[PDB]
Amino acid sequence: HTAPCGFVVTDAVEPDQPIIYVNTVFEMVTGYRAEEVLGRNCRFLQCRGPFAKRRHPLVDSMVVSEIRKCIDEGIEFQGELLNFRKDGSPLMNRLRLTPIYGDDDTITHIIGIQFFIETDI
Amino acid sequence: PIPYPVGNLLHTAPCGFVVTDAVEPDQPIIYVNTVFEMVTGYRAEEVLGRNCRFLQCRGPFAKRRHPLVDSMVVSEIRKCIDEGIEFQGELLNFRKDGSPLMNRLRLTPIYGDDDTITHIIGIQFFIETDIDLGP
Ligand SMILES: Cc1cc2nc3c(=O)[nH]c(=O)nc-3n(C[C@H](O)[C@H](O)[C@H](O)COP(=O)(O)O)c2cc1C
Ligand SMILES: Cc1cc2nc3c(=O)[nH]c(=O)nc-3n(C[C@H](O)[C@H](O)[C@H](O)COP(=O)(O)O)c2cc1C
Repeated sequence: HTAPCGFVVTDAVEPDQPIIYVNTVFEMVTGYRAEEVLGRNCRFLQCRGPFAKRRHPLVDSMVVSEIRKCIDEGIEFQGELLNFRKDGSPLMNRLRLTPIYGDDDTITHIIGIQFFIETDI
Repeated sequence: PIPYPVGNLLHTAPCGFVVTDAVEPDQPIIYVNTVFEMVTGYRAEEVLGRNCRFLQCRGPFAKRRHPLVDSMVVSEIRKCIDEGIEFQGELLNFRKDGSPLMNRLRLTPIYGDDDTITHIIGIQFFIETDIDLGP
């Protein structure tokens, strides 16, 4: 009786798309809790757990770039990206980004939909 | 150690979420979140397996879309879905109790393997409206 995917909402107004909301699937799958992720950028998912301070090299920088262009140009994104759980275990993340236009025909929010796939060592 | 519960900030969820199955006929709902349940007044078990268009009816005992919801917007939505593209717009909906809801709806398709659409995601921002069908 559960969502098939993670949901993430960021604030497109504040600098660098802070997370204002994640759903329970996001929390259960990634091992992070809403409280520790709120206010941060989603790119911590590309670092191998919370004590890796650099993007992991197997994270496809071409896709990360496309994601950046898409957010900046206020358009849709779909792609796939290595991410990692809080415990460092890898995760394939089939990600969809979609902007929300507000009253001013301005982007207020971005929705991320995460269809997580499974593992390897 | 003692576990840490999931979902401590549901009450901070800014929008409804709906997921439909794009493969079954007529986009049946396979999931709705708790903001949807709370705002629309319809609870998950009653809406699963149906098409979202029931929200255009004034409550649960009206079979057809209310004449006040924009037939032009409804049409653009249909087009967008069937054309496998995204949609954003504003639609009159109704809570279970019959009261007007203004639904700022964004629809995005989820392509699977096969570069074929497996799901559509609906994000509902319920905004303010002056629409008021009197007492
Ligand atoms: C709503 C939203 C959800 C996102 N979800 C993810 C995610 O689940 N995994 C991920 O690796 N990046 C995700 N991102 C992307 C990063 O936050 C960031 O935009 C990306 O790493 C490119 O930016 P950068 O080059 O500054 O790192 C998301 C972005 C937004 C706006
Ligand atoms: C994922 C998804 C979510 C939807 N959410 C809503 C909604 O919240 N309110 C609404 O009035 N229609 C919603 N719809 C639209 C209707 O289900 C339907 O597509 C629309 O009325 C146009 O088609 P029709 O003229 O055949 O009814 C949603 C559609 C999809 C695919």
